[PDB]
Amino acid sequence: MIVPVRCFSCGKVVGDKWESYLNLLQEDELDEGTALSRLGLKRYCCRRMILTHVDLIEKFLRYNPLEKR
Amino acid sequence: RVDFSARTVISGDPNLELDQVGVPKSIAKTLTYPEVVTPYNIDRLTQLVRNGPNEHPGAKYVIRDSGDRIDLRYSKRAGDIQLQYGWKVERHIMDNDPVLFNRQPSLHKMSMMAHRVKVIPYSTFRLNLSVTSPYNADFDGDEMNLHVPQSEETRAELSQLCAVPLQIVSP
Amino acid sequence: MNAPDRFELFLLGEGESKLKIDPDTKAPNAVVITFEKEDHTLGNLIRAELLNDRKVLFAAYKVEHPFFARFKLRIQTTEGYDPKDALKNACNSIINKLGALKTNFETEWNLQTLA
Amino acid sequence: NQEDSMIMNQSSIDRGLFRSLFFRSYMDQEKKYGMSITETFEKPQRTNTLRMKHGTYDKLDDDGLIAPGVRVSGEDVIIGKTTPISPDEEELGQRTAYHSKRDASTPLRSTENGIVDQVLVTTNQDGLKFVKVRVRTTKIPQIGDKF
Amino acid sequence: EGPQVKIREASKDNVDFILSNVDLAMANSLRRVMIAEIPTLAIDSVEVETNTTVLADEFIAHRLGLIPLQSMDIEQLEYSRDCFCEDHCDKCSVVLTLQAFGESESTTNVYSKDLVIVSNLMGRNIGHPIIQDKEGNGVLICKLRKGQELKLTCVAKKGIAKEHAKWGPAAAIEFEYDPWNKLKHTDYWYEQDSAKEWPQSKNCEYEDPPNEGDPFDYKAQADTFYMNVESVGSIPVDQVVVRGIDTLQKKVASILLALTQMDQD
Amino acid sequence: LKEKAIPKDQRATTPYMTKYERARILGTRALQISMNAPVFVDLEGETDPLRIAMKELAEKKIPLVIRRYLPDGSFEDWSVEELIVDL
Amino acid sequence: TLKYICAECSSKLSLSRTDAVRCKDCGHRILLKARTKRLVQFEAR
RNA sequence: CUAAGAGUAC
Ligand SMILES: [Mg+2]
Ligand SMILES: [Zn+2]
Ligand SMILES: [Zn+2]
Ligand SMILES: [Zn+2]
Repeated sequence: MIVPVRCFSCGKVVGDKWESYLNLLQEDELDEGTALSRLGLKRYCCRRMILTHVDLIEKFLRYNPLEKR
Repeated sequence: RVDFSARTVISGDPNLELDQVGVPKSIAKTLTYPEVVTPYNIDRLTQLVRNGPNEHPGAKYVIRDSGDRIDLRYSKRAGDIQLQYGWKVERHIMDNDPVLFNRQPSLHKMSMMAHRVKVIPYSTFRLNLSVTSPYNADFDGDEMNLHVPQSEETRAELSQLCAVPLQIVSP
Repeated sequence: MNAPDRFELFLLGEGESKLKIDPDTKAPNAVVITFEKEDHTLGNLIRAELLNDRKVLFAAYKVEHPFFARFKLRIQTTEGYDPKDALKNACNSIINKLGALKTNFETEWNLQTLA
Repeated sequence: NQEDSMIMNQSSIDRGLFRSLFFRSYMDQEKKYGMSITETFEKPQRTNTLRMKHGTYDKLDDDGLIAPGVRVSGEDVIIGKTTPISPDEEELGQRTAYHSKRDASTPLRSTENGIVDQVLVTTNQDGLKFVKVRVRTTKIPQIGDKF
Repeated sequence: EGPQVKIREASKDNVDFILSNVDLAMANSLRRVMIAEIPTLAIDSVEVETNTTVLADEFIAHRLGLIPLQSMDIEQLEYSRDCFCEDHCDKCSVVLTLQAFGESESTTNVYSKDLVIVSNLMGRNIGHPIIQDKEGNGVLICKLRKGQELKLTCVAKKGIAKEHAKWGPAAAIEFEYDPWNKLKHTDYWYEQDSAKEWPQSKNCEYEDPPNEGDPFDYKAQADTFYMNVESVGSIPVDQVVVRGIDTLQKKVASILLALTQMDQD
Repeated sequence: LKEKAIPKDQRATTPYMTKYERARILGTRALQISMNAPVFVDLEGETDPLRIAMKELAEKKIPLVIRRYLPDGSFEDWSVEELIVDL
Repeated sequence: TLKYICAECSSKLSLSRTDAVRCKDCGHRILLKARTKRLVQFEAR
């Protein structure tokens, strides 16, 4: 849905490394492994947290709000 | 269809004895056994009545000799109840209660053996690994049923004829 | 539904104490101490420090069920040596060792320049 | 973990592994039993209502519904509906001529609970009001769940 | 005299050291205590005034409870269970408040830098969410379309990782001993040659390799452990180790205290 | 009933108590104890009716008799006193 | 009176029992009841 | 109430 705050296995905070990851993939044209290593994710438990995330929140945000102020 | 029965998922427990069965706490609170008030057990039955039905161990009903049934819910308003010899306290099943234990595709006698209650704090029946072979039961989602005897004769014959150790060698 | 509260893993319940000692009738000069709201963390440490003792003939611990936070420690010492005294000495040695370790780590950390 | 059991990490569950949302919807309509025997969504009153359920009616507001955000437990009434009946019947000891309405409420499931997520009011094909109440709860993995 | 320590790497969030002249039980107990026995501050109760986002209320509450908060002076705070207030007060909690609105035509990201501490801290050093990245924005809490609003108030208490993993300060702790397998505590699985098929650990450089002809040393015990503690951010990484040692010492001292107080009765 | 009752001097059944006979005797005696029947043995602090009946059976103080029915309708009366509880 | 929101206008409409269930801006017949005012308590666990 | 469908463990 949205990026998890912490790695399930060890508990490292990965919730603040999502936008940087997308920026590295887009602006710097890095591949996924180098981008994950650049953010400091060295254990594969954290690498699977960031690498396999599906950011469904954008699809939800495409619909108009039910209660608009 | 019968009363005083439960059904739920089963999980294995290496820390239970062969003839023990782990019973979820809520199931133990729902199912009850009627114990006749006797001079030998007046104190503990009184204590269970004082504890009430919302906490385990406790009693859910008091069956008077006149047939009137005092529901322990809404009875704390009336105050403490004095028990008389010959009354019945319908109380939560505690440890070491003989209970019949079954897995429904019951093809032979050893699929309906009798266990001893051990109250546990989760939502699954817990049984020894070795006893799963006569039941033909795995832990991939199997459900099993529990029947509580309601008298001293049925309790006695359930412990003395259908007990798990007595069924180790099959005919 | 039936899941117990997590604070029961470490908070002492009402009406129960941290330790309870029962004499052991199997062997002479042996006791069984039940520790409540404890786990392998303390049990393994206490067991190892007791086995370091020279007048302890037997020392073992076990957690009977993972559901409940408690464990049992059986201690048997030589004649004329109270098992409670052996437990006291084991705890004192553990505390001294931990204090020395903390001092050593603080001194080593204070020497860092890239921290 | 013998016999197809599994050991799941408790700390990983605490951090959000395999957590789920569950939504359940209850639908109810007011129906024209006759020309002017229309059912009405409302909060039933014990003074003039029959067959009121043992669950609490406190959580219902004026229009016989529950505003989203209110916690509801088992057997609590979430839709309050009443139907007109023939008056002037005396029985049961506490039934007088005032009991001119029969309770047709919809309680929550006896085993489930959660927060009321969204209630929706609209009109059916015939033009009669009907409602849908959606309740949200959180399923956290525990001993007995299948994976 | 006693356990000796020599640290290889010191960083802001990692410390890599050697723990020699100590029993295996002591090292493992220290590791366990560091994992799940050090008190920490984390959000525990959430009051949702307004939520028109696309996420559920308890979804956002779960995310908020996982936000690391500063816990340097958490020893001054008291547990809510042993405080005399009704629900929460200044002596046992920290009150933050999140208030975000989607006034921009594009998506607005609600980060953890937007959390505001409302209750007075009485000069302590607790409460502030930990910020690590270079942009300055903390954990991405939520996202807002135009016209959506999120207003809520959080109460944070102190707790340990046993009650919930959100209070854990320690992340992953590397623990190794005897890199050369001289104690024969493992039997290496292999197909052709176990030495070629099992990669050497990085710690093998710190011990003398076996001579390959000497007899097995049956009197040798296990010591000289290699450990690496990482910090989530709530407390500095050295404080994790120091407070773990302190907590283990406190537990042993409490055992002594109970023994002595029931000895005198 | 005079014709049915096999005389005691020529009973032809086993002198050993069967498992079902023992189970029913224990159940019956425990049920009677639970309903305030007099106890024929001295209690050592036991309160469970089943174990009280077990103690009564161990030293043969249960005043009941089994009426074993033969398939033709005849019966033999075996007192619990004279039945050998080998099992 | 009690408030509702149109499904496709997000317009607040207070309605009584005798009022016809419709939106006064577009005529839409689907209305969502407004959020409750009483406080809601969540355990962050 | 009846009917129908999807199932779970054998
Ligand atoms: Mg199966
Ligand atoms: Zn990780
Ligand atoms: Zn306080
Ligand atoms: Zn509209």
